[PDB]
Amino acid sequence: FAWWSGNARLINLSGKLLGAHVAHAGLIVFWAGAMNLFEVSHFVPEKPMYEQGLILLPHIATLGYGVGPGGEIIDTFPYFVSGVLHLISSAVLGFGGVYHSLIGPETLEESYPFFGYVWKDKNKMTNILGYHLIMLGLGAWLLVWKAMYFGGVYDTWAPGGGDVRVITNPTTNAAVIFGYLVKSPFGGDGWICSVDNMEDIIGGHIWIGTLEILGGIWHIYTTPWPWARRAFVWSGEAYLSYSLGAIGVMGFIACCMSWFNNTAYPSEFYGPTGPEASQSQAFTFLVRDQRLGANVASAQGPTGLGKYLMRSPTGEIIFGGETMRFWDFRGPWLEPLRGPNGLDLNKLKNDIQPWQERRAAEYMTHAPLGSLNSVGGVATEINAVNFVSPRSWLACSHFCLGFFFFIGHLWHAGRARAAAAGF
Amino acid sequence: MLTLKIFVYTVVTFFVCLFIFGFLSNDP
Amino acid sequence: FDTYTAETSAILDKVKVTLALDKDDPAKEDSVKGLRKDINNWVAKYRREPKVSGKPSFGNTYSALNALAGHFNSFGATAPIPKKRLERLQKELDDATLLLT
Amino acid sequence: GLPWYRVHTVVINDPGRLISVHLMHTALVSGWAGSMALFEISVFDPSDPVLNPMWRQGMFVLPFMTRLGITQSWGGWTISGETATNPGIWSYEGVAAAHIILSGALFLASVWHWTYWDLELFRDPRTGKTALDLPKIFGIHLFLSGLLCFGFGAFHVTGVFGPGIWVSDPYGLTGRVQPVAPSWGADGFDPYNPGGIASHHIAAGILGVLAGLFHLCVRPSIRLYFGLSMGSIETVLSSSIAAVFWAAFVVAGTMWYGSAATPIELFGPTRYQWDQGFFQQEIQKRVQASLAEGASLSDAWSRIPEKLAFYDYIGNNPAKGGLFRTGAMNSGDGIAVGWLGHASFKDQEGRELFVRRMPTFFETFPVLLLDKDGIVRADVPFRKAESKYSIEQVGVSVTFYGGELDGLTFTDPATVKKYARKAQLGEIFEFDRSTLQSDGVFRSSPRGWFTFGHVCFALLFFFGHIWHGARTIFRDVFAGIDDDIND
Amino acid sequence: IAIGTYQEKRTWFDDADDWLRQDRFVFVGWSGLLLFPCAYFALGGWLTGTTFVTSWYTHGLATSYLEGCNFLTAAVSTPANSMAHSLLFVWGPEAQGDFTRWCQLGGLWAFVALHGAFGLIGFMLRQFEIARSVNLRPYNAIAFSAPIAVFVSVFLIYPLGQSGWFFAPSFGVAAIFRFILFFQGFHNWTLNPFHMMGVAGVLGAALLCAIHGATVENTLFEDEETYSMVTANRFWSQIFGVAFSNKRWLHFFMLLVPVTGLWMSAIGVVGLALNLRAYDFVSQEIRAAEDPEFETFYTKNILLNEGIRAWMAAQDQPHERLVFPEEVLPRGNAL
Amino acid sequence: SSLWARFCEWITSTENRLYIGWFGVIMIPCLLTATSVFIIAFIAAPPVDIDGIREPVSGSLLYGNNIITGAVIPTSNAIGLHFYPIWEAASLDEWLYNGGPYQLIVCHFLLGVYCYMGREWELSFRLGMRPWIAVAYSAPVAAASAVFLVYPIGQGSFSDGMPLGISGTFNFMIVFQAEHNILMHPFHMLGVAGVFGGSLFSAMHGSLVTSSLIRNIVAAHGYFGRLIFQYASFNNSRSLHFFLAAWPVIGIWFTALGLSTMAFNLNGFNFNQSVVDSQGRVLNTWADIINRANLGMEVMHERNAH
Amino acid sequence: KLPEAYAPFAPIVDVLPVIPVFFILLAFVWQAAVSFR
Amino acid sequence: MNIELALTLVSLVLVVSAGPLVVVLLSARGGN
Amino acid sequence: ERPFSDILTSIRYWVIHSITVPALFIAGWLFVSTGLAYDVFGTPRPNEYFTEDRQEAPLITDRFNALEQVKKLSGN
Amino acid sequence: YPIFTVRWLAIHGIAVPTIFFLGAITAMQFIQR
Amino acid sequence: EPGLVTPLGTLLRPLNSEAGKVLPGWGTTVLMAVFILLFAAFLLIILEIYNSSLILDDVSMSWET
Ligand SMILES: CC1=C(/C=C/C(C)=C/C=C/C(C)=C/C=C/C=C(C)/C=C/C=C(C)/C=C/C2=C(C)CCCC2(C)C)C(C)(C)CCC1
Ligand SMILES: CCCCCCCCO[C@@H]1O[C@H](CO)[C@@H](O)[C@H](O)[C@H]1O
Repeated sequence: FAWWSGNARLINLSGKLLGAHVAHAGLIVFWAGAMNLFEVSHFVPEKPMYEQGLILLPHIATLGYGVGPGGEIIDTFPYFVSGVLHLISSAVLGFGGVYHSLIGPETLEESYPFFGYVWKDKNKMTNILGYHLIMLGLGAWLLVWKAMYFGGVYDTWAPGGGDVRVITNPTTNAAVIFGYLVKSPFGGDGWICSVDNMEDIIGGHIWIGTLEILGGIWHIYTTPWPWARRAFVWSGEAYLSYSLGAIGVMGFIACCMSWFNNTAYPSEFYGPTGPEASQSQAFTFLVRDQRLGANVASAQGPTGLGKYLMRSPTGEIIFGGETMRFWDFRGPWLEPLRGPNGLDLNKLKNDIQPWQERRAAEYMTHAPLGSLNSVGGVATEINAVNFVSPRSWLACSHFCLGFFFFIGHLWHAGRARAAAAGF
Repeated sequence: MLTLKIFVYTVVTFFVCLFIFGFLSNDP
Repeated sequence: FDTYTAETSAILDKVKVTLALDKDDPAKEDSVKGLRKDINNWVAKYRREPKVSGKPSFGNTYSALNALAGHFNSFGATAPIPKKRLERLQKELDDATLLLT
Repeated sequence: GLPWYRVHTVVINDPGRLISVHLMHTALVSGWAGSMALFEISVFDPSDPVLNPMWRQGMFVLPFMTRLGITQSWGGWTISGETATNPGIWSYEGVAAAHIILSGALFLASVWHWTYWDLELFRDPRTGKTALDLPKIFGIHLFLSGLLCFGFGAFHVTGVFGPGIWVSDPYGLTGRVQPVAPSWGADGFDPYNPGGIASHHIAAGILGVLAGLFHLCVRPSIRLYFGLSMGSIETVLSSSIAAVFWAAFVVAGTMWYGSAATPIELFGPTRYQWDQGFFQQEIQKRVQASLAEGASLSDAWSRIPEKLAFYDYIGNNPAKGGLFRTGAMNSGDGIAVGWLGHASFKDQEGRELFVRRMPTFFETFPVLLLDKDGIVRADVPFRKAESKYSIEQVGVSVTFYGGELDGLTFTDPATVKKYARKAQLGEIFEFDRSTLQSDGVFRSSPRGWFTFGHVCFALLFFFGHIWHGARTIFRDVFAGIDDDIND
Repeated sequence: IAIGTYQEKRTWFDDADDWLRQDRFVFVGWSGLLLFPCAYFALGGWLTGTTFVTSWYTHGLATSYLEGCNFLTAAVSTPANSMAHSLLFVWGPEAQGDFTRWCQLGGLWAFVALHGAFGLIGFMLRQFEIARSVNLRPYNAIAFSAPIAVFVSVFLIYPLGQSGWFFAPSFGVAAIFRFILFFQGFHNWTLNPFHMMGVAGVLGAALLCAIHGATVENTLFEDEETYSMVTANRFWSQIFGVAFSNKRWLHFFMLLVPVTGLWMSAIGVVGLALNLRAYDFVSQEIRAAEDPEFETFYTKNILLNEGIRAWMAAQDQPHERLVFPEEVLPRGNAL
Repeated sequence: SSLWARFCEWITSTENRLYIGWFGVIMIPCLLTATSVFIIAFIAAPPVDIDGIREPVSGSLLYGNNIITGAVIPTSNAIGLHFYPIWEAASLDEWLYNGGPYQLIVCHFLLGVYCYMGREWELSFRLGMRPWIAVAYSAPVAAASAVFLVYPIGQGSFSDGMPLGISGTFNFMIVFQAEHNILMHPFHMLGVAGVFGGSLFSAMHGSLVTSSLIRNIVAAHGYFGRLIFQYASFNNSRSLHFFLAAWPVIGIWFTALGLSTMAFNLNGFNFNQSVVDSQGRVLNTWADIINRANLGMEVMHERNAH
Repeated sequence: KLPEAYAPFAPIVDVLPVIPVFFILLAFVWQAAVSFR
Repeated sequence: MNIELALTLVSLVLVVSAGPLVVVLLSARGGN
Repeated sequence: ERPFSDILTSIRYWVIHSITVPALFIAGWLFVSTGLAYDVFGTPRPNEYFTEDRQEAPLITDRFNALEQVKKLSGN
Repeated sequence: YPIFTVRWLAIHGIAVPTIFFLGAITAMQFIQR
Repeated sequence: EPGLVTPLGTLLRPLNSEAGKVLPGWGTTVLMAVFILLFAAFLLIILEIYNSSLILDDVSMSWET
């Protein structure tokens, strides 16, 4: 291998490979801590997070650290604590990577048979997979424990705007949890991105943690079956290709999850979603015209036209205008006004709360459908309104990363298959 | 539309199961 | 269905009781915290059930209780409810009580 | 044997068959000239030479025949609208028949020089092989070319023996075939000076005769003979291709920008005359001069000739056209049949209003009525738009001076809007669109079609120079014509 | 000295030829005298114009770094429409020998364009000279004919056909984007079959590039014919049905496709230079006008072009002195 | 042997005139269905109200349309991202009215092209060739996925996808420029550079090989070095061919990523009113002219009449 | 905003996020210094 | 603003005189 | 002809270049800073884009008499 | 080894204006605007 | 195999013959170069006149002539 493909020489150098992976993990943790500190430095805890381009602080706030009712910052210290802890753990991990890369043994096969592995060995590496699966399950159970105990998580669907609350009865029903997986990925049904309550999220993480722990123990204590050996290519680049494909799929799923979901990504921190801004604009226009004394039942007034209300293709009362494309949006400030047949005519009048109007106006001002690469504004924009939604940044970046890692699946899978075949 | 839906589901299921069996027919 | 009517009657009754106390009495405030906790529990339990969601009584109860929670969320608690908003809320409570039967 | 893009290479080594194929192409060209002249005469309409000019009917070779002097036809009519008397042998049909008879004779001569390729002339006595003395051939044919150039410039254009070239006034009102006295001064290089043509062709003929005599009496140097590969026909093919695309570029540029060799009465006006308001400025000067010596608006505008107003119209602009919009100019927007007259727009207050004329770049242009200061006093709002300065609200009234509509005033907003839309195109004219079923979209004058065709041809012949010269220089790594040298 | 069978004494020309065509790091050649000065001054003029020369007078724009422009917005803008097709010599009547006024008038654009066109001519002459020296067939110059044809048609023929140099492309990024949008709005350049053939040529050239560069690096032997031709033919016959039998034909096709596409594109640019629109389906427009319910993507494209023209001409062509009231500007609401 | 074994060996057979393969087993029905529906819809289909309002647009033949202007209209804005098969529509005419054929065609065609790339890899593996042809073909399929999908996902409706036509494609490009300013985005810039470089490299490689192919490669390399100062250039033809493939593929990958970014509203650069004088007055630039053109396109795009 | 006890370290935490690209640049510089390229 | 900044920049850009290192490979050819 | 390797290691190169390149960079800095760049190239300063009696962008309208027209438009 | 050669002329005519323009633009970056 | 002999062929034989001979050395190349430079200057002059770059008092360069 040449200089550029130099890392490819570390396929059989178990000690150096371990050191390099640990060093990259230390780099990841170092970025996490450093960017958390950077976002804490420029926070101004009197302004919404999505108006300052913060991504890590919404993640910490969703856990329920330093937040109150309506997504108000009680205190900023927990974010600084998290940044410091990730930073110091990153320093430790970097020292470990430096040691195991150079000072430590170059190959672990002979001195430490427990830590020695060969890519062709189908049992030791399955044990490694079991160990790290157990670690992932422990992390999921840690999240679940933080949910039910040791404080709560920020439920945005709580009445009055949403707040931090303790999940007491997570949805542990198998049918409800596993119906998301078979749910179609299209309009209305958003696969796993359509989860709308925190109970389902906590129950699903319970299920995935238990399954991961059980599968880790199983793969630890069971050799692969002969059909499994026959059906797969067993080489390091093949495992790399499998990981790349899976992680690219996860990247695409994360992109869609951040773009469309507002439950696991509260709108008070990440800003309104795509459909949310348009629905908020329609709601604000409707409430303004209703205050001015207009007939909101007949949209702008003609029954044959739809600007404030319209019949859905299936026969539901939905907002008029272009917002007909976003009639599947569900929001904490809009659900109380929605009856069985979509929006309720009676509930649309004399039932709109002031906080709902404030949230609708705020989300209308900051539309993710307006963004011009750190300059903001809707469509053709000149200046001002410097708002690019963090949802847009997350979606674009992780979509690009997922596509690149799918390309990695293609490249490494082809190379591994050719090498195994002998080409 | 019921008959059309059943026909389309049958065709798709047949093709998908044939494809799965093809990758399960002596192909590593 | 699924003993929803019992919890609905309980929450309606405690809402009426909480609204029935005098403003200066601290038991009013203690009942406000208790009612807020009950509201959060009830909405968390029953907003995720489509079978319950189909009932119009659930819609009326959700609208009234979310209006009350929004009132207590900002410029509320020790601030008296506006007359028109309170009347609409009580009308929703009465509709729910009638429609449960 | 040879591929489809190499078959005509079979005559590269046979001077007789080369002469035969060149004769065949020449016969085809002359036959096309005759056939096109006959067809255009058969489709031409000489009834109205003012509002239905020869460049509005799509005539292509009639402009050239009239340019060098052919103005009469055997049908009893002339290009000037008069009645022909004793048209003579040299009419449009006469020239067509002449080129056709020449085509037939050249076809027969091509057949003869083809069936008898093997001639003792083509073989040099030194080697007894088919060889052409390219420098001497070039000298002889260039001497002939220069003699013909001098004869044409001194006897035809000058009018000593020939009829003379077509000369017209600057605005294309009184144009006819007249002899021109050669102008040897600096104004002889004025491209709009007709005498420059005669002076140039005379001087170039004399210089060409001298150059032919020299290149015929003086052999080339060995260094130039090797450097230019003078022993191969492919070299002279490449150089001829270069010369012809240079000439095509020059002639297309002159046709597009206009010159004394492309009168506007024959090929139509240019787009730069409309861009700069040439005819508009002339008409305004004429009407101001008429108004200075008393008179009236109606009299002053009726004193303007119809042809001059016709030139001031965007329909005659060659730029306004389409690549696939085939046919004559009359085939789209109809045949002109009369001039309505100048339309003066005045608002309800009394201020005169002027319509912002449509530039050439805009297929559709907003209708804006400006004042003398350039402020937008009125406009036609976009389709079903809120009106704030619409002609209905402003109250614009249009009065017509001269032409068919003289002294008529219209205050109806529909008619005023229609006339404003027609006036943003320039002078308002009446067209009939039922005789030819005109589609109402603008076609291009023969000026534009000629410019497009010959510019594309020059661009392709640039690649011709490149390719055939690449074969010339790199004959060693290629295959083809042989070469010979001596002394 | 011994040219041909005979021989002549060496002269100054022979010494100059020996000095120019000798082997060194930078091959000068006879064509170098035309290439290096012209290309060097074209690049220098472009850099100087994008760095110091302004366009506040020619176009009423800031197009230089000291005016606050970055790499994307900086450009060497064309002169004003008033000068029409003036060549704008620094010693000419417009500049009167004043370098500052010459730069202000926009003559640097003409300087760059003309010296760069002569640089392109010298570059293809250099290609011919080097091919002759190495004794190779000069297909590279034939391929390079297409870029020169495009440059001549766009930067020279089009402004000459139009009112003046003002409508030629300005040497810049945002300027060339404006030029592209200008042809979109005023000429409907997408619907022209010649840019259609150019699009087909470029996309096919990219396709052939990728296909060839994958087939090679996918067919090299396990260890000029470093790749297996038989396996490539079998692969491209079992998939897609048709495969290129021989290497010579495939490489000739890769030569031919982009060059002919670009040549057709240049012909279309000439057609635009004479303002000759193409593919104007007037029947669609008549049907849409008489029937408001009828609508097609062609009519929507026509409306978009009208909007582009009306909303761009106010500032794109300052010489017309045209101001549009808000009521006359086309909008979708009014339609 | 058994019928199943015979069918399997026929499918995997490389001796057929056209290779089918297991990926092709899924590919062929999808591609044939998409082709049939596209032909039927293009030839004769009722007008589709793409905007969702009751103002249909006719893009099919037999309805006053030709090949150049003809297209398959994207589904109605009312449907949005909803899955709209035939059986979910009230009636066949109502299905055609809302633009269902576009969704059917795009879904079956995307499945077809994915299975086509899979089949390309499958044949490359069966023949023993290196499997970099599939990763090269991954770029056009990525662009197709970003154009026909992803972008409707980001915008929230399939009506924003590119129509299956010529004039429809031009309209889609113009509207995309109006809404996102794709020209100033660095990734359409990278795609333009990629395709221009692909054409340039294809032309030069063809010319060099055709000149060298007589009746030397080192002579061609020397000529290239003398022409432009790349005497070193690549180590051999291996690096040359790999770079030849990599340039356009990387360009198309980057332009697909860019279109995805604009799908999630991350638009390109905008320098409107980025230059001011001392007094604060705005000094125009070329980007301002581009902004004016975008304004015209956007105002004429907004059919806010119903 | 950082706590007042850690206020003076504002430039340090401003520079910290960019450090990983400095690591990759350092890796490139190390590769060039040993001069395999 | 300060000319001392210009001196710092000239000192920094002086070591960019390693341009021959860029082209030495291009001059590493034999060509004979 | 001389290889690029030895020039990189030579006292003469690293002295003449070390004394000339900073001088050139300072020359460019002073050319920009002293305002000479505005004067020689005619680029208006940020405080003189809109001179008195011209509150809009300039426009050359006469081809032949463009010298004094540009001089007048530039505020003399 | 001539002091002035074609390579020397080319490299100097490319670098000297490049250095001058780089210094210019570096000064340009710090204009108060 | 001698070709056909015709009276016109014999008449024109001296012209086609004499083929291939050259003057030794550069011959009259310098005179040709001088004439080429003069023609280039003339072309530049007429191009400038027709482009209005060269404005002569005697010439008008407009349609009004
Ligand atoms: C005009 C004119 C003149 C002059 C000319 C010239 C020749 C000039 C020069 C010019 C020049 C010659 C300049 C220079 C320039 C350069 C520059 C300005 C630089 C640039 C660079 C950069 C910008 C960087 C980039 C980079 C790299 C490469 C790496 C990575 C990163 C980056 C990308 C950043 C004369 C005398 C004729 C006279 C007349 C007028
Ligand atoms: C290829 C040649 C590129 C030359 C350098 C491009 C970068 C120019 O730099 C530009 O200088 C201006 C000075 O005010 C700044 O305003 C801009 O922000 C900056 O991008």
